[PDB]
Amino acid sequence: GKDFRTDQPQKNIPFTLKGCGALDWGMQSRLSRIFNPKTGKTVMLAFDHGYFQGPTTGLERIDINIAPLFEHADVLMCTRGILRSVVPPATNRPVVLRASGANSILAELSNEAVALSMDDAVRLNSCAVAAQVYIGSEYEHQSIKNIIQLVDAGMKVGMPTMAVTGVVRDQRYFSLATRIAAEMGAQIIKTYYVEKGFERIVAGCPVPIVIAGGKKLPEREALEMCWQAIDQGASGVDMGRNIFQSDHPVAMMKAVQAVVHHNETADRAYELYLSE
Amino acid sequence: GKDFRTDQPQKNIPFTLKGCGALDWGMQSRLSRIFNPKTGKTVMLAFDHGYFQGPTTGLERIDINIAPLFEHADVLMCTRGILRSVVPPATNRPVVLRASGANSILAELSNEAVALSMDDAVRLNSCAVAAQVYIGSEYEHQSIKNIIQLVDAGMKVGMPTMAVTGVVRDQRYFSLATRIAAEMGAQIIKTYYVEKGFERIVAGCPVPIVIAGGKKLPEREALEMCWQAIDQGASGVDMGRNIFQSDHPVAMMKAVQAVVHHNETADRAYELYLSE
Amino acid sequence: GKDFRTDQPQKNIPFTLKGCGALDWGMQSRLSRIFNPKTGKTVMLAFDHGYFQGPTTGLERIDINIAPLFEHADVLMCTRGILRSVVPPATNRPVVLRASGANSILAELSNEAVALSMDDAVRLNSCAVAAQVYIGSEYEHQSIKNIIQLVDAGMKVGMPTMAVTGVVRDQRYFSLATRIAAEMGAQIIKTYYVEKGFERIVAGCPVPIVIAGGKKLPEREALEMCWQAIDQGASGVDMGRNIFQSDHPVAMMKAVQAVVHHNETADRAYELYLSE
Amino acid sequence: GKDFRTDQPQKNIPFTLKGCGALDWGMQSRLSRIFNPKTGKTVMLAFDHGYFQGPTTGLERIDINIAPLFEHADVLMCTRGILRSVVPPATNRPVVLRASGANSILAELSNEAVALSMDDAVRLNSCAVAAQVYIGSEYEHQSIKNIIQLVDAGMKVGMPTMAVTGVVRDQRYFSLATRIAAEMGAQIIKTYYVEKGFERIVAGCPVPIVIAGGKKLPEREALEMCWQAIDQGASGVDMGRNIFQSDHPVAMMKAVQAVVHHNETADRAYELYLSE
Ligand SMILES: O=C[C@H](O)[C@H](O)[C@H](O)COP(=O)(O)O
Ligand SMILES: O=C[C@H](O)[C@H](O)[C@H](O)COP(=O)(O)O
Ligand SMILES: O=C[C@H](O)[C@H](O)[C@H](O)COP(=O)(O)O
Ligand SMILES: O=C[C@H](O)[C@H](O)[C@H](O)COP(=O)(O)O
Repeated sequence: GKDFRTDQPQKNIPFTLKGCGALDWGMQSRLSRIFNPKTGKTVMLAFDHGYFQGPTTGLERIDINIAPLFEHADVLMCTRGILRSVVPPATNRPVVLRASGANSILAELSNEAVALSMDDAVRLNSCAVAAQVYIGSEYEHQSIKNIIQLVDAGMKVGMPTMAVTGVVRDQRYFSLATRIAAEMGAQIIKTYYVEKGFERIVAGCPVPIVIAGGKKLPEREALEMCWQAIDQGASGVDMGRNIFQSDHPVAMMKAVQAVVHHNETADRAYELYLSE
Repeated sequence: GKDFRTDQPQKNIPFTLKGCGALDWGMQSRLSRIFNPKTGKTVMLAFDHGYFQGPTTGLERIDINIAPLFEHADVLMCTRGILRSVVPPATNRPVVLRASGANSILAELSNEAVALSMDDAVRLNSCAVAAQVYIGSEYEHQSIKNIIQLVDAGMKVGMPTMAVTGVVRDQRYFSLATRIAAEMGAQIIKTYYVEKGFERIVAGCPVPIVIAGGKKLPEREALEMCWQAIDQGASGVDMGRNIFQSDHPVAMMKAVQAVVHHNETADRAYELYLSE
Repeated sequence: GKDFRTDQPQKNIPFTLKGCGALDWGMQSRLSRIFNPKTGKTVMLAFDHGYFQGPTTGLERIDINIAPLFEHADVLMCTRGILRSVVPPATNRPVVLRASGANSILAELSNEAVALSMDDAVRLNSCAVAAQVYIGSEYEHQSIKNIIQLVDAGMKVGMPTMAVTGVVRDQRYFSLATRIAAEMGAQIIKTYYVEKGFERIVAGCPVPIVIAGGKKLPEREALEMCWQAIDQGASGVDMGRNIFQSDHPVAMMKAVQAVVHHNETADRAYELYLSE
Repeated sequence: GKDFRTDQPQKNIPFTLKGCGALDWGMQSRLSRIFNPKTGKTVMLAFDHGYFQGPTTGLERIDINIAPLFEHADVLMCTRGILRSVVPPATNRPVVLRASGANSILAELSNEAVALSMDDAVRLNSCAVAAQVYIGSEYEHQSIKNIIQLVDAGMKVGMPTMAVTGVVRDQRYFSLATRIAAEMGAQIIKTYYVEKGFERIVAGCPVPIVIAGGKKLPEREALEMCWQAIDQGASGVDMGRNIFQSDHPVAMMKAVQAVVHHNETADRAYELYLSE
C-alpha cells in the first residue's frame, strides 16, 4: 500500500534570485530571508550609522524610537553592539550585520577594518554581513581586502556578503564600484540611486542591488526615488533617515512597502502614506 | 536639535520562552524562529523518518506529497540529505536538522551516532539540531554522548540542541529521560504524550517540551491528544504521520494550528478540519 | 614628592589552602571563591542529582524549591543544563559544574563519560568542574581517564578539577580512591564521611576534602556528621538531601554554616536550627 | 510522594542590567560580579596607571599602600603583571584586567596595542578585559581595532569587554566615543563625568557606563562628582587617584559606597567620610 508515483518524475525547482542560482542551500536560504521569494525584493531598515558617527539624529534612542518600527521591516541592518544590547531577539526579523568600522567622522572616512569575525556573525545568526568598499579613496585597497576577507570566511559557512559602495556621484563611478565588488565575490551590493543611467548600474551588476536612502527628503520625493529605483531594476531599498527621521515613520514604511513589493505608483503610495 | 529622552530610562525587554532566558542573542534568535514569541508555541512538521526506515508510507515522495505542506508549518524537521535534494530553499521556513543516524530497522535501534557536523548545520542555516536519546536501551551511553557532543559544538556557535526521547511508556520513564537530557544541556526536548502524568513531565523539565505525534490516529483523536498536551503545558507539537498520512493534510494542519496557537477546543478544531 | 618606602622590603603573602600553594594566580583565585580564605572551608549546595536520576525527590522544581536557598550557600553545584535554564545568573554565587554523565539509574552506574567540554566550563565562568571516579567498579578505568582528561584541559585554562569518589564503604577503600584521584591531579576531592578512620582519609590526601551528605538523616544527626567531618579535618561539606529534603532548609543551612565556618558545637548548631 | 507543583508554571527571571539582557549565562554571570544585581551599580578601585606611566604617585608600593583597600572595593582593576606579583589571590575580589599597552608617557599616547591574550585573561579568571579607545587621536584606527579584537575573542569565551574613552572634553565628543565603542560591541563603557550633558552621554549609550575619577580633588568635591554621575544615570564609578591619593582612603571608599549603592546625598556622604 505504498505510492511512489513512478509516472511523475522528480523535478528541480529553480531558484530565481538574480545571480544566486549556483549557491549552496544554506546560503540560498539566508538570501531568501532577505529577498522575499515571491517578489524577489526587500525592504531593509538600516540603523548602523552609529558605528562611525555616534548618536546621530533619530538614532539617539534605538530602544524607544526605532524599536516600534522593527515589525514593519523585512530585514534589520545594524551593528552587533546595538543588536545585543537593544534589539530584542524576540523581534524575529532577519538581520544584516555591519562588519566594518574603526573609522570615525573625526578622521579619514575610508580607513575601515573588518569589525567582526565570521565566528560571531554565525553566533548571532546573521543572514549576511556588510562592509564598505571605497573605490577612489585613500584606503581603497584595504576596503577591497575587507570584502575579500569576508567572502573568504563567508563561503566556509554559508554566509552571504553585502558590499556597500561608500563615496563625483555618477553612473560610470557606481558602475565601476558595484562591478568590482561583485567580481570579488559579494552576493549583495548596496549603492545609491542616480538621476540618470541607474538602469546601466543594475544591468552591469550580476547580483542583487539594493539602494540606500541618502539624506532626508520630503516623503513624496523619497517615494519617487524608491519607485524609480525599483522600476529600473533594483532588488530593494534600504532606508534609514528617510524613515526614522520622518514624522510618521510607520506610515512611511507601509508606503515604501507598497512601492517595493506591490507595484504601487509613487502617487498612490503617497496617498497610502497620508492615510496615516 | 537632538532628543535623548533623558526623562525615560532604557529598560531591558524580558525573553520569556521557558528556560531560555539566559542564552546569547543568536541562540535566543534561533529559538524565536521555532517558538512564536507571542504564543510561546510551535507547530512542527517532521519528515526525517527516512533516516533509519527508508521510504516509509506517506514519505515515498517528499517532493510531491509533502512539499505543498511546507508553507502551513511553523518549522520543518528533516535530514540534510532531504533538505538539499528536495526542500526548495525558497520555502523560507525554519529547519531543525536530524543529526543522528547510522542505525536502521534491520538492527538494534539505539545504535546511533552523530550524523552531521556542526560545521554543516551552520552551513545549512539550521535553527537547531536533533538527536535521539535512548535511556534504558543497549546503546544508552552512546546516545547521551551524542547529545553531549552536539551541545558542546552548539554552544560554540549559538546552535540549540533538541534531544528526542526514543524508546514501558509511562510518566516516570519519560520524566527520567527528559530530565537527564535537559540536565546534559539540550535546549529543547521532544517526547511523547502520556495518558496520565504528562503534567509532571512538563513541570520537571526546565526547558520547552514538544510532543511527537506517534502512530496514525483518527483525526479527531489526534486533535484531542494535541489539545491535552498543550493544555498540560507542552510548548508545541511535532506531527508527522498524523498529518502526512491523513486524507486532508492541509486541513489537519490548520486544525492543529488552532489548537496550538489559538486556544481552540478539540471540537471546534475538528469542525474547522471538516470545513476542508 | 614620591614615597617608595625603601626601608620596608616587599614580602610575598602565603597561600594556605591545603596543597594548593603552587598553583597559578587564576586557579588559586577560583579556589578562593570556593573555600573562604579566612576559614579555609566551604558550604556547598549540590543539586546535580538529576544528571543520571531524573526528577529526584526535592529536586522536581529547582526553580521554586531550591532557588530560595542559593543565597545561603557558599557555592552551588549543578549541571550546565540546570544552570542555564533555572539558576538566575544574578545569583552571584560561585558554581562547580558537574562534568560527567551518560549513565543512568536504568544501567551500570559507573558507565560515565565527560559531559561538558572545558570550552563551555570557561564560557559559563565555573570555579571548578567535577567528575566521578569509580574505583572498584566495572568502568573504573574510563572513570579515571575522565579525571585525567579534565585535569589536562583544566591546567591550560586555570580551572580546578574536583574528583568525586562514587561507590564496602570503609576507610581503606576511601583512602585508595581519594589518593589515586589526587595523585592523578584533581585539586579537590569529594568523598563520604566514615564512622572510623576518617582522620586517615584526610591525612593521606594532599588536597582539600569535602564530604557528601548521603541519604536523609534527622537534622541533629546530620549536624553531628558535619561536626565530626570538620573536626577531623574536612575542608567543607556538600549537602544536598540533608538540606533540600528538610522541612526547614534555610534554617538547616544556617546551622550547617555555624558548624563549618564558626566552630559551633553540634548541639548549639541544633538549637540555632530550632530557632527557625 | 513527589511534588511537581503542576499548578504553578515555571517563569523566567529577567536580567535587568542595562543592555545586557541577551547575553549567555557566563557573560551575565561575570557582569553580575561587577555590577551588584540589587543596585545595578559598582564601585571599582583602579590601579593600572603603571602600564604606561611607571611608578606614579600613590602607586609606588601597591603591596603596602593599596593592598589594605582591596576588601573595600567591589572590583579591582589592574594589569596582569601587578595582579600576579602583588595582588594576593586570597583577596577574593572580581578583577577587570587592563588589556592594552605598549605606549608610554615618553611617546604618542594613543599608540596602544592589545597587551594580553584572551587565553591568559581566562587563565587569570577575569571578569572583564579593558582597553583604551582614542577617538580623534593619531592612532584612533588601531585603538578601535583593539576593541574589535577583544570583543571577537571575548565572545568565544563569555568574557565581557570594557572600552575606556581615552583623550576638547565635552558632551558631543564623549557621545561620539562611547557610542562607537558600544556599537563595536563593548559591554561596558568607562568615560569621564562632564559638567553639562552627561545625561545625554548615558542615554545615548545602550550599555552600562562607569566614570573615571580624574585628577585629585578635595574629598567633598569628588563625592559631589560621584553623586552627580550616579544621579544622572552612571552605573558606577571607578576611582583611583581620588581614593589612593587621599589621606583617609578607607574612609573615602565607604563614603563613595554610600553615594553609589545607598542613595546617600553628597553631604551625608562627606559626614560619613569625616567620621573616619
Ligand atoms: O555607511 C552606510 C550608512 O551609514 C547606512 O548604513 C546606510 O547604508 C545608508 O544610509 P541611509 O539609510 O540613511 O540612507
Ligand atoms: O525518530 C523520531 C521520528 O522518526 C520522527 O522524526 C518524529 O520525531 C516522531 O514521529 P511522528 O511525527 O510520526 O509522530
Ligand atoms: O553523584 C553525586 C551526587 O548525586 C551529589 O551530587 C552529591 O555529590 C552527593 O549527594 P548528597 O548531597 O545528597 O549527599
Ligand atoms: O588610562 C586609564 C587610567 O590610567 C585609569 O586606569 C582609570 O581608568 C582612570 O584614572 P583615575 O582612576 O585616577 O581617575
